Amino acid sequence: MKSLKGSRTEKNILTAFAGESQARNRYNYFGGQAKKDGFVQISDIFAETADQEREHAKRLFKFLEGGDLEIVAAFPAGIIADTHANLIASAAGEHHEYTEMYPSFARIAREEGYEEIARVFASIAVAEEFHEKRFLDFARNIKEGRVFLREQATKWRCRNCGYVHEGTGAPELCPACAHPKAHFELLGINW
Amino acid sequence: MKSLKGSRTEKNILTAFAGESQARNRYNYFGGQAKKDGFVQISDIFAETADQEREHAKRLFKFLEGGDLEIVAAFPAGIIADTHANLIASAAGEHHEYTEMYPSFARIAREEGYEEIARVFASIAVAEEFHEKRFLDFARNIKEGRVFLREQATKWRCRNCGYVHEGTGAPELCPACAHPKAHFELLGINW
Ligand SMILES: [Fe+3]
Ligand SMILES: [Fe+3]
Ligand SMILES: [Fe+3]
Ligand SMILES: [Fe+3]
Ligand SMILES: [Zn+2]
Ligand SMILES: [Zn+2]
Repeated sequence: MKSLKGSRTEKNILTAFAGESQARNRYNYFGGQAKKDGFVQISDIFAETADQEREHAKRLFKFLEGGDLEIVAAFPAGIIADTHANLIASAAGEHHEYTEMYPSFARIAREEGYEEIARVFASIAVAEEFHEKRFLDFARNIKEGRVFLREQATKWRCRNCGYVHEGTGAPELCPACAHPKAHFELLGINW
Repeated sequence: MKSLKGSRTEKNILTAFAGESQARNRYNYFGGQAKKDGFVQISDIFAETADQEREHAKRLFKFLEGGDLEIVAAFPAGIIADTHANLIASAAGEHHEYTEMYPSFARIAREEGYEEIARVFASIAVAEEFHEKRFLDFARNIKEGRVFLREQATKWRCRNCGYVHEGTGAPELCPACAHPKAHFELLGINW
């Protein structure tokens, strides 16, 4: 470290901040479309990813010490589509970020004496890979019609009321809260 | 209207989207700092303004029909300070936006045959003026020490539990929910 002011890293941070800020918005918009599309678990993961982008941007933004600063950079100009498409566009952009943008940025940060920032750019990359992974599995189940249907009987959980259900597919309506299949997910345990 | 692709308006929308996306983040960060600073009513108004920026950005973003698109533009590189400073930086940026950026953008939109977009840029400007107004009155009370103290006895409301209190100043603790003065605001009626 030292001072960012005038460095290339300084513009890289702002550019990342600008792209991650926009990603938060798009993921929130993508989450609202997934809810409309009937994918509540996917809606909440967009919303979760949005929130996690907010936190990536926050860490970066706190690096800056400065005033206004001009950046040249390209950004998706649109667009909000169907959920599958939203998930793939999201995946693609996460992809460029972790395979391209952040590795470079990291490099230069490193290569300007900003190794902490360097670490942070690499660390966010990790998150972005998982984000990608996640978006892709979900796109694939949507593609393979396996969101609400699996080939062996398994357990599904109602996200709305916690009702658990044994079967190959989620129910068309929660016996407990009477919410529709959209609220069902594969029951998972991570503790 | 017609098609945005290649227009100057197209880059203006993305640039606005990019600046408004960043504003959402900064206002959310500014809201978290106001909560820490002991200004809960001001925290929630940052959060409210953040949310309203999300909605300005959403309307704009929905205009785009496109792919990647390069923009040159300047953005605050930082910073998160004390609440007063956050409120003034916010005011300044809202100021530039409604007096400068959006009037121009509107003009060109107009002047490219995009009059609906034109209307939207002018309409957002209105919101941004109120946003400014709001931030400025709050900065002024913080400046004049009148956040939690007024010169005549008046009524204060606990934002946490609704408890209402008659006095020149808010109480140091809510008699009802036992939360601190930070949660108090001037009682208001807008219905
Ligand atoms: Fe990500
Ligand atoms: Fe249920
Ligand atoms: Fe505003
Ligand atoms: Fe109270
Ligand atoms: Zn991110
Ligand atoms: Zn706005």
